[PDB]
Formats: sequence, structure tokens, C-alpha cells
Amino acid sequence: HWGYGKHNGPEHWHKDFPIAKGERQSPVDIDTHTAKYDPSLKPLSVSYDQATSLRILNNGHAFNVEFDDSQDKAVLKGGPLDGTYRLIQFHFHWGSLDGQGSEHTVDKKKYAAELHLVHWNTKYGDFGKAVQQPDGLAVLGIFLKVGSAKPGLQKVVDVLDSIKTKGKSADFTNFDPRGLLPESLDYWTYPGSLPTPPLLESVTWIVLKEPISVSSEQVLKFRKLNFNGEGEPEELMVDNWRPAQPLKNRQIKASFK
Ligand SMILES: [Zn+2]
Repeated sequence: HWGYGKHNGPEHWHKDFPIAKGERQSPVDIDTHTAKYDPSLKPLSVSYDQATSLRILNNGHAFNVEFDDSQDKAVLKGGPLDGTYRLIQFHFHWGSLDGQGSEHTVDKKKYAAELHLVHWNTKYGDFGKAVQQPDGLAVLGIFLKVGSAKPGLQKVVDVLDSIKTKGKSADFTNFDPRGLLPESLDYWTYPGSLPTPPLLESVTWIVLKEPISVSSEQVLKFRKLNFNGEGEPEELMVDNWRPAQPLKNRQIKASFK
């Protein structure tokens, strides 16, 4: 149905998902002059010590590394969050060229890619009930710039050949998401939504100030994936990002001075 092409991309999404023109849509541009530091924020807790990855897959839009969320094994607490959010999966958004690929921007500056770690409020039982509530999801966003290779990313990059096209999957165990984080946990936060259809407005966004560096070679592996299924016309999985949306009446809060 939907995608990132000319006839099924971000400018067509409102037709099937009218909430695309809603009040708390993501992504957004982050204006550092108006993104005020918020002294009420508590420190963010990233607890990935017992994360249990299950698999990696191509869903026709991106690749998703899935995790066992049946217990508190990889969770996010603190920050602006009320309670505990379990990591269910992570995936990236990237461009054709280094010059673009991120969803969020900082003072209009676009990064080569953006990692998203998706988490759901255990108040709700499972992902399914959680995605429909305003306080239902917590996505940790992390920008990627091009430079030194990211060692923790290599395990992912080395299995992408196995999931080239939509519908493919493969066993993917013992992957450690702590290996994808930058040094600082400095972040901006605002109430948003899923950047992909159904675009439900149920996500508390936490975007880290410090990008990670990944090598031109790792990102180049990303680019060889396809949006299409085996046997269909070969469509390179590139530019799977939605551009910035109006901030509207929202405020972006900084965890740092
Ligand atoms: Zn995403």
C-alpha cells in the first residue's frame, strides 16, 4: 500500500491515515534556540543488559531487529517517561546520499541516517494495546553520521545479504543494542507519533544530542536492500524517511543546559 515512492510516499499518506495532518506528528525539526532546557527532567535510564534479540527482517520499508519483550530485559525508564517501557524492536531510516536520511533535524541539519529503538509502556500488557495510547510508546532516536565504523553495528551489517527483499527473515540472536549508543545520553524530548503509517500519535520521542559514527561501508550495505519482494522489479531501499512536520503547539524540551 504505502511506501516512500512518488505515488505512495509521505504526501499521500493522509488519504488512508488522515491523522497524517494531526496535532502531534513526527518527525520534527529541532530548533536549539527554542528547545529550552527543562530542569524538571529526571535522568534517562537505558537498561539493555539482558536484551534478547530474536530476528532480523525486511518488511518492505526497512529492516527490523526484533526482541523478546515478554519480560523486563531491555527497558527505558526515567527522563520524561511515566514508568517502564520495553524494547520491542529497532530499525533505521537512511538516504541515497549522506546529505540526507534522518527524520529529525537539528537547526535544519540533516544526518546520513537515524536509528530508532522502539519501546512500549508495560502499563498496557503488550505492544498492541500500547500503540493506541498517547502514553503508549517511547522511541529512542539516534543520528548516524559517516566516519569511523561502528563496531556494534557490524553484526547487523554482515547479515543483510540474507534479507535483501521484502518478506525475508533470518535468525538473529545475542545482538547487543548497547553497542549502538553514543557516549552521552543528552536528549531532546517531545510528544509525537509513529513516523510511518498508521502514524498513531502515541510516542514520546527522546532524541539524543550525540550522533554515532558509522562507516561509509556500513551505510552502503543498507543501501543495497530492496523495498520490493523477490521477483518483483528491483527497487533500492533508500530514502525511507518522512520529512519534518509542523511543530504546531508543541514544545521540545532539552535535558541539557
Ligand atoms: Zn523509525
